[PDB]
Amino acid sequence: KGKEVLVLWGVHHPSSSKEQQTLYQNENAYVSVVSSNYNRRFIPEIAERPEV
Amino acid sequence: FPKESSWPKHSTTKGVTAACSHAGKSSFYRNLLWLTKKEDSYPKLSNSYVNKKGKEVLVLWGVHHPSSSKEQQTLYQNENAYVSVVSSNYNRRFIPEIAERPEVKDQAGRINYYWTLLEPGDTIIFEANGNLVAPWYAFALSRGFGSGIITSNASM
Amino acid sequence: GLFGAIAGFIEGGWTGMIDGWYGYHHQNEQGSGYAADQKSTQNAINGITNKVNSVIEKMNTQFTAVGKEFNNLEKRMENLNKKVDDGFLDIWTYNAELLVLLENERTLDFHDSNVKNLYEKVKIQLKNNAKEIGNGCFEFYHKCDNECMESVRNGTYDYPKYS
Amino acid sequence: VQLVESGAEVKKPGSSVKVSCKASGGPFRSYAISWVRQAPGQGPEWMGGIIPIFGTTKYAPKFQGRVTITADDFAGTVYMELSSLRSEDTAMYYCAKHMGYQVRETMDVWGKGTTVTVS
Ligand SMILES: *[C@@H]1O[C@H](CO)[C@@H](O[C@@H]2O[C@H](CO)[C@@H](O[C@@H]3O[C@H](CO)[C@@H](O)[C@H](O)[C@@H]3O)[C@H](O)[C@H]2NC(C)=O)[C@H](O)[C@H]1NC(C)=O
Ligand SMILES: *[C@@H]1O[C@H](CO)[C@@H](O[C@@H]2O[C@H](CO)[C@@H](O)[C@H](O)[C@H]2NC(C)=O)[C@H](O)[C@H]1NC(C)=O
Repeated sequence: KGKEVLVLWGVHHPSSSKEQQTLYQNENAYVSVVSSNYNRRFIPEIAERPEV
Repeated sequence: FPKESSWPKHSTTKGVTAACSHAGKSSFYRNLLWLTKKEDSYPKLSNSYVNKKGKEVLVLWGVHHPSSSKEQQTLYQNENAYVSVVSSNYNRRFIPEIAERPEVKDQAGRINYYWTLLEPGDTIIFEANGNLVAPWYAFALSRGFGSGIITSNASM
Repeated sequence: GLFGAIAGFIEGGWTGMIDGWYGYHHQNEQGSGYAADQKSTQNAINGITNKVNSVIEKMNTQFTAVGKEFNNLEKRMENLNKKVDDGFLDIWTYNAELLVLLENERTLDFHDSNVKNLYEKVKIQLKNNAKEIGNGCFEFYHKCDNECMESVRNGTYDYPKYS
Repeated sequence: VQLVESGAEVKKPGSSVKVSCKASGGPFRSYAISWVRQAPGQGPEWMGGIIPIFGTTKYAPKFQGRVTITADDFAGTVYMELSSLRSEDTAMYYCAKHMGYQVRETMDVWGKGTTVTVS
């Protein structure tokens, strides 16, 4: 586009292993977001938090 | 968390060290509690607290990183352990790092200290498979402007 | 001074005049004596207290201000904090010193102006029935008793009666 | 302006007392300040006064060796100290403005009063 581009995304942390199975079918999952000056790997944290 | 009724399945008085010496024998902090396995068993931990005091509450805890896998085995009986501390605006998972470090005060392991603030009506939850130093006393705070912290050698 | 009266053509002060800043000294057959001028002293006191009160009012009270703490990986913010503190201290020190230095000179010129005005007020009254001697002093041609003196020190000296 | 004295005091003979007076407005004033005494059932009595800038103080010949009047300037307060209290220093004490910078006979603003009892 010849200009600066703003991009946004999100990562979901479920509450149990059953929820993870019914949502994504994989137990050990990861996300990799890679740019020319950005780099990160994300791994879910599966725990139970107070409800909001 | 009362000491006499909150931890029936763990050892509440064996958590003393020689890096914290009082009157010549091994000791430990007073507002915290270093839990330890009881007869080769460290069952999963789950505790919660709701703020009903009507004020802000300051909570503090710690996480222990031993020096070897033998130390971890004799302390917590589990090799792969984790801690989860979960609030309504706080969230973190901790995993121990088992490595050997230059000795400071006779210790090759480490302990990391964390704190958080709870709002009125809010809940906080602790869960652990090991390596957790649980809180014992908490503080309900009252704010006010016109105070400070000064460093001074003058007499009182 | 800018007006040439104090340490000028009147070269010294009076330690015998205790109740005012400016005044008269008279001499006739009854006797001698000093006497302060109340209107000039009152106006000067009003002005001086106004100036002091304004100087006090333009500076406000300072409330609680204590320092902060940083670790070994926060040197830039610590340096910025030091910069801000030092800059504000320097600015306020400069302001205070300059204000005092500049107000003192105006205060010293005020009294010189007041003395000169009093001298001119008396001189225009006497005009012709008195000789100017030079040291802020007037010598009468006729006989001036206590009523004459008290009328001179009031502004109601009657020129035609004494020719 | 408004003149406000301190509270009421009760003492026993042989001691001293210190009363105060606070005026509204700027800390520095261009008028003299006097202290007046009035026993129950008699007319007032002038005790002494103080001058704004020259700092001179004047006292009545009766109250010569006992009274001491001082000022603070930056606070706006005037203090009067009376020593060797008898059983006759039991009256009402007033703080009085003067108009000009000299202690003349014309006091145009008075305070409210303060009772000092001796027993
Ligand atoms: C509370 O503060 C005191 C005072 O700082 C601590 O006591 C001091 O701790 C240091 C660190 O271990 C001691 O230094 C070491 O002493 C040994 C014994 O002689 C020596 O061999 C080492 O080379 C090193 O110098 C120090 O002696 C000790 N006492 C004093 C008076 O400084 C104390 O540990 C702190 N904590 C508690 C829980 O008391
Ligand atoms: C001193 O000067 C004042 C100012 O003029 C004189 O005041 C006048 O006094 C007469 C009575 O003597 C009154 O009728 C006038 O109304 C006053 N004038 C003002 C402006 O108030 C005063 O009399 C003079 N003193 C003497 C002794 O002559």
